[PDB]
Amino acid sequence: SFETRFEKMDNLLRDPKSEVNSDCLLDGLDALVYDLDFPALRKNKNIDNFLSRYKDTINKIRDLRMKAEDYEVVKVIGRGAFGEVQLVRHKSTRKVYAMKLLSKFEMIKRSDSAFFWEERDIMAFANSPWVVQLFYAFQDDRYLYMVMEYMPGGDLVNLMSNYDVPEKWARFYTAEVVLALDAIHSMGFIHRDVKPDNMLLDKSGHLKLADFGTCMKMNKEGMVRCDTAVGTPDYISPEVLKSQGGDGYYGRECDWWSVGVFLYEMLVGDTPFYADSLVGTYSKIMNHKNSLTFPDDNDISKEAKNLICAFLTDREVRLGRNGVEEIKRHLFFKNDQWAWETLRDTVAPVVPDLSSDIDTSNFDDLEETFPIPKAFVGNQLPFVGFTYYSNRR
Amino acid sequence: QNVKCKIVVVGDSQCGKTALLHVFAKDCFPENYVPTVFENYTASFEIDTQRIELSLWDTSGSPYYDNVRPLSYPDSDAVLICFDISRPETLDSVLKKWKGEIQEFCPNTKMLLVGCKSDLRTDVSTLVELSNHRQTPVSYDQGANMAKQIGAATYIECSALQSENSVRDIFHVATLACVNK
Ligand SMILES: Nc1nc2c(ncn2[C@@H]2O[C@H](COP(=O)(O)OP(=O)(O)OP(=O)(O)O)[C@@H](O)[C@H]2O)c(=O)[nH]1
Ligand SMILES: Nc1ncnc2c1ncn2[C@@H]1O[C@H](COP(=O)(O)OP(=O)(O)NP(=O)(O)O)[C@@H](O)[C@H]1O
Ligand SMILES: [Mg+2]
Ligand SMILES: [Mg+2]
Repeated sequence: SFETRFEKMDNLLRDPKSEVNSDCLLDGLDALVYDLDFPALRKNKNIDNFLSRYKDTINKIRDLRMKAEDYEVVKVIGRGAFGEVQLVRHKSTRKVYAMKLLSKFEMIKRSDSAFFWEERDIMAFANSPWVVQLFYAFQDDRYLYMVMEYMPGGDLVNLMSNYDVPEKWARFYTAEVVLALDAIHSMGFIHRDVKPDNMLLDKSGHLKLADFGTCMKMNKEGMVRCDTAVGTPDYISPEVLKSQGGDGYYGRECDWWSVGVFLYEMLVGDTPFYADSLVGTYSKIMNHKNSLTFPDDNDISKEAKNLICAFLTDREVRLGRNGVEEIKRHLFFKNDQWAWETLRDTVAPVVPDLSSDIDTSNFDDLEETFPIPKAFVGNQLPFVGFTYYSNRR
Repeated sequence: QNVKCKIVVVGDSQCGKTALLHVFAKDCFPENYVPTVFENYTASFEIDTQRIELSLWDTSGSPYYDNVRPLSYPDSDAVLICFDISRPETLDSVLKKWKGEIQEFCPNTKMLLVGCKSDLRTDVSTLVELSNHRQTPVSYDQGANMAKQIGAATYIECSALQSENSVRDIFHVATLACVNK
């Protein structure tokens, strides 16, 4: 009728999962008045005697919406693709989050103006203890921002280089991944970039994942169509690889393979398909039935070398092909130390040694721009709807 | 104009060079062996969304032609040195002759060891025959432990005959040797 109009409507400006919750319409305008504030463009009286209309409020506003310098920063604990990731303390709230920055200019040059929207959903909406909580997501003119709960444990690589991982342990860190993946599968998706660089540790010693650029909601029947290669090249699936230029079409067995390559980097110290060359590490993978090989070690328990070889294999054969369940059942997770629903409940294998609200001991240490629009570019564009706060009870 | 890389193939006679360039660039395995000489297959590949254009060069392995084969090296982007997995004779040859003749005409060009006819490694016939000479087919390790001793970028195998993909998986690996540069 009519009430259920101005009704079904209002609960669509609050709905965060919406394309238009207030915070998004904002994000809209803000990002437009950025793309018309040019002398070039105002030779036209539409732009000029409109941007005039909204000067004295478009200013009054960028002043409020969680602006970037609301945060002062501690250490920078990660550079990467597009810009860095810093450990920040909120100048007001005194709370410590871990801010991800995205270089806007360099993100439209590398022609990836949207690979993150799934990382927004996942991080902020899959309420999970396997997922790194996304607390606020705000933008300005030059960059993007994602304020994430901070993980003082470090990546898994900081670990494998500072300890010589035992099987007792590779049983743990592995099955805590297996869980955090069947998480992200039955949240609808598929990860694809599955490496120790992307596994962090909460102050409790247990594990969470971050970086979800690569992700992608599976179609109706469980697969995906994609003709581009993705993820670090040591851990890359053979299906995800030979897709690079070809009718690539894969399920979620491609996260599974990545896991075997990890159960290996842990128990042997180097990766299973290493090679000098970007192209040399790809040829080891291709010839996997022939190139995979363990050193002069038979201390590698029979049933561990035996799991690695069930993941590292053709996709139609690969363990997990017929259920995330036949994985939990491997003779390799036998132990008087637990069963599964209690895993992140138990006590870590290695527990982080921290001194203060922000000890980055487990971490190591570390202005281009735009062209003034002739006509109307539309740069600040598919960066809209990206804002999201918390408040929601 | 789309990116265009040039690719040359050398190797002992009958190792299966023309078996494979014909499978990849013409989608059918050759019915009758004929000692190729020069021949210019014209293929096309795809890395990540975009087209590379491929110009392939088949050659002779016969010493009779040691004098002419080197007219194809000039300005290559990537060369494929070959050996027949069912004859260790032809690998002690990717060392005697081919490392040297490639090192010297296309020196500033990625080279790349490829073992052909891999499907014969499990044929009771070409074993029963290789033992009647105190020989025994080339094992993957015998293969790479050669390639990394002659300076190849990677070693890779393929049954030019059995599964079509084993060959695509080759021109995939080597498109990348051209373009990655
Ligand atoms: N099983 C198997 N047989 C092959 C394969 N490749 C070639 N052959 C056989 O071996 C013969 C040699 O193949 P070719 O490639 O045409 O000969 P070539 O290597 O070009 O030798 P050249 O005279 O120097 O050009 C062919 O008649 C095929 O019957 C292969 O990959 N697997
Ligand atoms: N929520 C977090 N808490 C603590 N450290 C983090 C967090 N998120 C990212 N890091 C660190 O930043 C590194 C890489 O993070 P990421 O944002 O994924 O960079 P990247 O651009 O994805 N690198 P690439 O694989 O080439 O795309 C990790 O190895 C961590 O050390
Ligand atoms: Mg990373
Ligand atoms: Mg021939």
